[PDB]
Amino acid sequence: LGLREIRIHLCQRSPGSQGVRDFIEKRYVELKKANPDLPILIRECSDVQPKLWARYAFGQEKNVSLNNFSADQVTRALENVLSSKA
Amino acid sequence: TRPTVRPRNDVAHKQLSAFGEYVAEILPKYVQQVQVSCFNELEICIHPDGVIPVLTFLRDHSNAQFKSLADLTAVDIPTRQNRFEIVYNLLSLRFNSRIRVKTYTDELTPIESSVPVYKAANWYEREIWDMFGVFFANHPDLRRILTDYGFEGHPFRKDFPLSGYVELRYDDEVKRVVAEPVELAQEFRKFDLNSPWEAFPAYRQPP
Amino acid sequence: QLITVDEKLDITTITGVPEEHIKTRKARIFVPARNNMQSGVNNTKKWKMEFDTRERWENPLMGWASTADPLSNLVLTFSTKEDAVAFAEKNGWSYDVEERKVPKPKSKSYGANFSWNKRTRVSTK
Amino acid sequence: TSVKPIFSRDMNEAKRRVRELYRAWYREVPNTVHLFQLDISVKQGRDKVREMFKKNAHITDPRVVDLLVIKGKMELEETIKVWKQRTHVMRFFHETEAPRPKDFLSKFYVGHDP
Amino acid sequence: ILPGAAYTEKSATYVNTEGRAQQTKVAVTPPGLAREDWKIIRALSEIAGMTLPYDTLDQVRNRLEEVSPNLVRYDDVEGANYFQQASELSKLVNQQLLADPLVPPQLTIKDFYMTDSISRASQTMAKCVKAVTE
Amino acid sequence: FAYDGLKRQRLTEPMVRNEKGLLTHTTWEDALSRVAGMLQSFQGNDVAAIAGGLVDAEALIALKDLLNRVDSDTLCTEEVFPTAGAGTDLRSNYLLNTTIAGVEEADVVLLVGTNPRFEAPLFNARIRKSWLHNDLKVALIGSPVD
Amino acid sequence: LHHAVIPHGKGGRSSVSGIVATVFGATGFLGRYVVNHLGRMGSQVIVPHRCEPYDTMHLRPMGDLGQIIFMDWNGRDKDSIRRAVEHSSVVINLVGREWETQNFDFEDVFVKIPQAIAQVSKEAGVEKFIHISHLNADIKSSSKYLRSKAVGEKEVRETFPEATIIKPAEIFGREDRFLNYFANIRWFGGVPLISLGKKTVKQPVYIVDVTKGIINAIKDPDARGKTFAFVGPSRYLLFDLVQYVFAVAHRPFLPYPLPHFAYRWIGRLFEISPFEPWTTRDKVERIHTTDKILPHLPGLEDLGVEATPLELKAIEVLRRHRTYRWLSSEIEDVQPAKTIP
Amino acid sequence: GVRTSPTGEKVTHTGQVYDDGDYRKVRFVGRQKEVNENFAIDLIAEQPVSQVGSRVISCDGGGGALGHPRVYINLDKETKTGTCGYCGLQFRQQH
Ligand SMILES: NC(=O)C1=CN([C@@H]2O[C@H](COP(=O)(O)OP(=O)(O)OC[C@H]3O[C@@H](n4cnc5c(N)ncnc54)[C@H](OP(=O)(O)O)[C@@H]3O)[C@@H](O)[C@H]2O)C=CC1
Ligand SMILES: [Zn+2]
Repeated sequence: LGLREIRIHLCQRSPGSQGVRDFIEKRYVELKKANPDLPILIRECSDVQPKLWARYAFGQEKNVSLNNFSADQVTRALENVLSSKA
Repeated sequence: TRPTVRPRNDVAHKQLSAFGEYVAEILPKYVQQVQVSCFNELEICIHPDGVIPVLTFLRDHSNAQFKSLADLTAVDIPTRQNRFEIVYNLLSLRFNSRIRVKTYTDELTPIESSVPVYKAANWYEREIWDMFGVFFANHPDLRRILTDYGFEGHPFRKDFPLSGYVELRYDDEVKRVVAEPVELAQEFRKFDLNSPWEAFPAYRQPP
Repeated sequence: QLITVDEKLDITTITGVPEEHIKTRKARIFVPARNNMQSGVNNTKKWKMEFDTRERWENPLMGWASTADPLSNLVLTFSTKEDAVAFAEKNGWSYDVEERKVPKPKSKSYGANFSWNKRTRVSTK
Repeated sequence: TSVKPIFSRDMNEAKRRVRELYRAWYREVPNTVHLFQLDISVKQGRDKVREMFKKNAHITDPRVVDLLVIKGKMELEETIKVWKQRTHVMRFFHETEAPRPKDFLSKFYVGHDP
Repeated sequence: ILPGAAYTEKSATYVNTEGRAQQTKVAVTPPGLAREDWKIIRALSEIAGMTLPYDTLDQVRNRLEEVSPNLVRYDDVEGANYFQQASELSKLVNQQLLADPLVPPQLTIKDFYMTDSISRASQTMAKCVKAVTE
Repeated sequence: FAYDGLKRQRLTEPMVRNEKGLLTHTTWEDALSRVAGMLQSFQGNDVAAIAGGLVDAEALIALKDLLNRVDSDTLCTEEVFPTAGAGTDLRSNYLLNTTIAGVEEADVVLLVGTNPRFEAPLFNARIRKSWLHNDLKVALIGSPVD
Repeated sequence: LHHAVIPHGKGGRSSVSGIVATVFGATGFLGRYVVNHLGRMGSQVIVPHRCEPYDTMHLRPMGDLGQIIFMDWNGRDKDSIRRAVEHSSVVINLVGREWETQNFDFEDVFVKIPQAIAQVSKEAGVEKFIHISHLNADIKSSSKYLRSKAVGEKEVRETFPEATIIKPAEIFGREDRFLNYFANIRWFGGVPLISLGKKTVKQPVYIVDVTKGIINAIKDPDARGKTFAFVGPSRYLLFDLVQYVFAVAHRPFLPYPLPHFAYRWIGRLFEISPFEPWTTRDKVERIHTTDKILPHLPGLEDLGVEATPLELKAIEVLRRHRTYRWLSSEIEDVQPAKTIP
Repeated sequence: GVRTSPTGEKVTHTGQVYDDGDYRKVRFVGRQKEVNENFAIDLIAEQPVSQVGSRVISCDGGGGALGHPRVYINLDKETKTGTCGYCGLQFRQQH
């Protein structure tokens, strides 16, 4: 019943995604380097509320809003997805 | 006098222009536009509230005397906020002249019935209601006139399809004529005829 | 005396259209592309509304193209995009709007055909 | 947002016109079945009247309601005066329509229409 | 074999090399018993008991928006960033380059005309191939 | 001119193998049930899918969502792209980030292991347009193609 | 599928259903409904007919242009049967008389002609074959009509093993010889019945139910090699049925028993007409035969058809039998007949 | 020339013929397939090629105003003949 895929949607220029943009610039390479086999799909799009998608076994999905989240809270939200697995 | 060109009659153009501004001066409450065409037809464009006052003035005023309602019709122009243009074509036997009066309305707004001004308008307004769906208030007996009993929609609207939505046939099982969704053995063929080159510069619209 | 009506214009219940051809249709609002075979631009001035293409089949008797779509030939003309969108909302049609494509302005120079040192020098006339 | 009314100035006034029409349609069905010699029952006809009123229960524009009542009244006048024929009265029941399944799979089998 | 629709026969989304999303329009309907491709799989899922949660073209496009939000921004090129990170990760695993010279599959015009099922089935392309070779 | 291939070799009916192992026409209901049966007996790595070159995005997600419901992730494409490092995690890694119109803004173009004339004819046309009007410089690593 | 038989359209008059059907005996009572339902959806119908062309005119408006094709045929001429069936995908056999003529007897119409059609249809490679038999078909039946149905039903089974065989009860409809039959007895005063109609039970079935069942069998892949019993939803005592017929028609009902022997004498007297007999001895036997109960055979419900009660459609058939005084009585004015639970 | 298919059905000058197994040929049963047996492709090939002296010749199809629009045919290519695009007559430059 474990995790299969993670998607991060964010805007390139919006201030609501600044923390998410910060997280990718700083902690993405080491997180990917930690999980070499787990697809982490970062998909930018203009004027979209930043959001996290986690896909577990047999297609179950959950999404978390990251609007206004800090670089710290993004690390927390992913750390939830990578830790507890629904 | 070039043989193939329609001659221009300027005495009538001046006469119609004079009467046009005469109407506008007398009825500024309702008249929005007055124009005369290059083939000498005067059109008065009015606010819909002025249908009865304008038509009554044109019928009764001694310098108008438009006693005959030649025609009353509507035009559907979907791009407009008020899509329906209502057109009264009047004739003056006394002054051997014609005038056109135009107003507007939409799907949900009624127009005052002009039957009290011209009894000719009774069936014309029934036709406009039947074919365009424009409701006329205080009409003596408004109801479909041209379409089939129970027909749904207003065929002369531009968004009504040419072949309609239903068609009839005789069904032997129920021993009566039945109505069913329209299917055509040969679809009507749409032709794109417009040339991509401008034809009439004089009517060019600014960009 | 005027009344205050405070809802979006909806005329779907008084248009006579069947339910199938309101909810299931997809209207396209667009300015037609210029037919590439001709240089005239006079057919790219007005906005158009068309509906999604549906099945056509061959008539068994003659092989003609039969259809069951009452809207197959319906095309509407509008002055502006807003007018077309206003029409689509009150009739209850889902619609897609494609932005107008205006040719980009170009810099043309006949004298550039004879450049002293640039590649725009033409080898024939 | 100030528009000219047709009849009813607001929804409460319009709804009263709806109920007056519904009573007239409800009372007329027994005569319609008798006069047109329809094989349906008085219950079947009255159920059809309900069905036609129920499909327009989501309207909140008093003007749209007034037009529906106007068209309903005209629709009733044709029936009472026997301007309609039996074919026109029985067009409400679509007796020759083969039912069209509304589920995805049944549609998927029969064609491309959604 | 499940017969599907060609690109002229469906309203489908395609993303070009820029990442620009664009949609086709139905010009004709599929032939015979062929069906819209996403509808075949949706129909299959219901039969299999694992019904997918979208029954129309618009709904399945809402699903595309949840996976990659730019797949529904039609005619828009959404910019993509973070080349610095993609370059850092590309240096983790070293690998050798082959001694083979870089040779594209298409060297001359004859190699251009047939490259997919549609053009392979095309008699006009076959005429073109015969012409350039001969 | 390849549109005339849409009138040839077309699949117009579902097919299944008969007792002789030969393809024979059948109905959607039969063909779908036969596939539906096998899909219910397999899970995970036993079920895979390959997407060809002409597949639309609506079909691509529907097939992924279906195979994800048997806990399969083997959703593959024929065209290769290296997965090392970022792989497909970052869109910039597998896009033409300058855009087609951006070629007109470049002063140097370095082409590597490609024949844009046949791979992307209208992208090669854009390069020649810049080559001609902007005096663009072009360099190529690979087979010396015209 | 050949490309020209793949369905297209939305199921209307101009659509293509993919069915190419030869309907034998399409000019009778059941035939006009079957042809109507095939034409509605855009089927190619071949109507081989024996009668004068004027008597097929009511069939012409049932199909789009070209969809109804008429041919001549002779029940004894097997060349004329290949011509009619050799382009078809389904063959429907609806041939039958309720009387014997000088030229055709019950064996001819219910054995020799059904067998010839099936044997020729089998040779032509016709995929599907629908044969109409009778609910009460039995070898030991007192009615020779029903004895031939049993022999014919069996013969069609060996000849065309994959044939769908349908066994309807008595059918009621505008042009039936059932409800119309009872309503017409008024011309003789009382209504004679064997044992006062207290010994016979009937389960009549609506014509449209039978037609829909036939049409669903063509399309249902599981109807092949099966035998169906098309019966109505309610079983009635004959006396209750005939009394209800007279109530709906608003005609005075004067039943009186008539013994079996004396009421064959009347049947023999009506057989002398060289025209269509008003009644026959065999007709007397069939009307008084109790409808069989055959639970082992699938019914209308197994073909997606929901049987129509006699009460909904009796007025549709019997209104024309009323006098002016009663023409406008509604459906509710007559209480339903008592049923056998 | 009008041909008969192995099913016996005549082949039209447009190449149309119901293939064996096409139900649609039932429409001809007890009737006939209307086929015009003067194939225009064959008739025009029987005309002699006309030798002319000039490099350019004109064709109006004959009959002046009763023919087709007047066209002009180049005859410089000596491997082939100049054919009228309206009526199919052929022309040749004599030496
Ligand atoms: N109550 C019912 O109606 C029931 C009917 N059935 C069976 O259903 C079938 C049709 O019923 P129905 O339609 O009422 O019967 P009809 O008598 O109403 O029509 C019978 C058809 O058979 C044709 N036919 C009869 N004899 C011959 C013949 N010797 N040669 C050629 N054609 C012939 C007639 O053609 P023409 O018109 O040219 O004479 C007619 O088209 C019959 O098999 C009947 O036994 C079964 C159970 C009950
Ligand atoms: Zn010529």
